[PDB]
Amino acid sequence: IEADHVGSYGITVYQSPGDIGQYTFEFDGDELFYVDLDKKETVWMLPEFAQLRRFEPQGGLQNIATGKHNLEILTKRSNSTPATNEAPQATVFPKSPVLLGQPNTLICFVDNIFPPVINITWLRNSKSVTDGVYETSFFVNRDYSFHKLSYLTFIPSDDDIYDCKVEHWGLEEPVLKHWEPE
Amino acid sequence: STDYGILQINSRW
Amino acid sequence: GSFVHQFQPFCYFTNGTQRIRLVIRYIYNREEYVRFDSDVGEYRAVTELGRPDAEYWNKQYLERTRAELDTVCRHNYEKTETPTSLRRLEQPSVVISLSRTEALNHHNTLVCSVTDFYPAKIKVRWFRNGQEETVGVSSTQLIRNGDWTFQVLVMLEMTPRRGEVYTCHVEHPSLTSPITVEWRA
Ligand SMILES: *[C@@H]1O[C@H](CO)[C@@H](O)[C@H](O)[C@H]1NC(C)=O
Ligand SMILES: *[C@@H]1O[C@H](CO)[C@@H](O)[C@H](O)[C@H]1NC(C)=O
Ligand SMILES: *[C@@H]1O[C@H](CO)[C@@H](O)[C@H](O)[C@H]1NC(C)=O
Repeated sequence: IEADHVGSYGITVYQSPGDIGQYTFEFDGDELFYVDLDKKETVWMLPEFAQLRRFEPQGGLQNIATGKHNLEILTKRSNSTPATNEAPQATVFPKSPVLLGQPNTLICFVDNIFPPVINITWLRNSKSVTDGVYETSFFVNRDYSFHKLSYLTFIPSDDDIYDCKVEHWGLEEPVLKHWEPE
Repeated sequence: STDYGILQINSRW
Repeated sequence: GSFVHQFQPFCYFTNGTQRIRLVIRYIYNREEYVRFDSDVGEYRAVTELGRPDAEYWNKQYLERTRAELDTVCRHNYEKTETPTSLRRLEQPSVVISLSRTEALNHHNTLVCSVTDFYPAKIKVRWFRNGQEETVGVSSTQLIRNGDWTFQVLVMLEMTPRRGEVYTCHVEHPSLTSPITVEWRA
């Protein structure tokens, strides 16, 4: 299916057990927003967009409630066939060209995620990082698995080396994707 | 302006 | 272990709102069971799991769904994507760097890093002394950073000789005039 643009207004994913749900809007492959089911708010990736357009979160909640409902019905229909765990594959790359001393952002792109539950964290010199980390929601893939990206702000230097740690049910042990400047 | 989401339909029990 | 249900709507636009197609997928774990495709005109069962749904929905929700092509797809595009997504313009940063440490007359590769741009449409060309390079140019795929900007790396296989001028030439909608960056040996 070719086209100039593609808007996915209301991707709704629900998972059990755990009552895990996600509601997002994507435009041309990018995340417009996700609705925080707990806080009940529309969280826009580009905050400025929330000034020119708006979405009532209730629509998000409602669609999720229905997702939940159709999950029971479909689980029963398949005679409780569980989701197969896939092995997520991560790739680390810098946002901007690497320059000693110039602020940058390391991006961890994790693909083939399924089910949509995962932990993506950063290690700097083999130690966990907390600050300067941000993450996207799960993006849909043509094969119905998901992809997600994690972000780490950093300054390229001689002593610092990094790792993107991916922990998932389809992985026997957390995987580390190593990255160091040149 | 306001965004509208595509509606998901509830299956029958 | 667990069970997943996915509901994925898609509004495919061509020539703006001249042609809008609406595809709605209902999926259990990773199996799409029932799908509405406006090109088809009604819901359809992709697998056995969808029959209990297709049948009923075509009676009670057919017209309501079809109307979303206007109430949702077209409405969003004209009233919300228009002043935001479609108006977003981010200029590309362009910088050249050499792969291997310099040494005249020895083969090397120039790397043109074109980054932080939006939308995706872009043209990146390599010139050596005013002539456009073609065969020795290689490129990565368009990289989606996931933060509403893209990046792409275009390489040129070359041999730095004195007096030569290598130019990375970038054309993009956010630019009135091309951005060019030179590298001299
Ligand atoms: C589910 O179980 C029923 C009852 O035994 C069986 O007749 C049916 O064929 C099964 N269907 C699926 C999709 O597993
Ligand atoms: C993710 O992190 C939490 C907290 O450390 C842990 O309990 C959970 O098992 C981890 N793994 C997954 C796949 O969520
Ligand atoms: C889209 O634009 C024109 C004018 O609206 C339309 O008639 C034609 O089918 C399309 N042309 C191109 C070049 O896409």
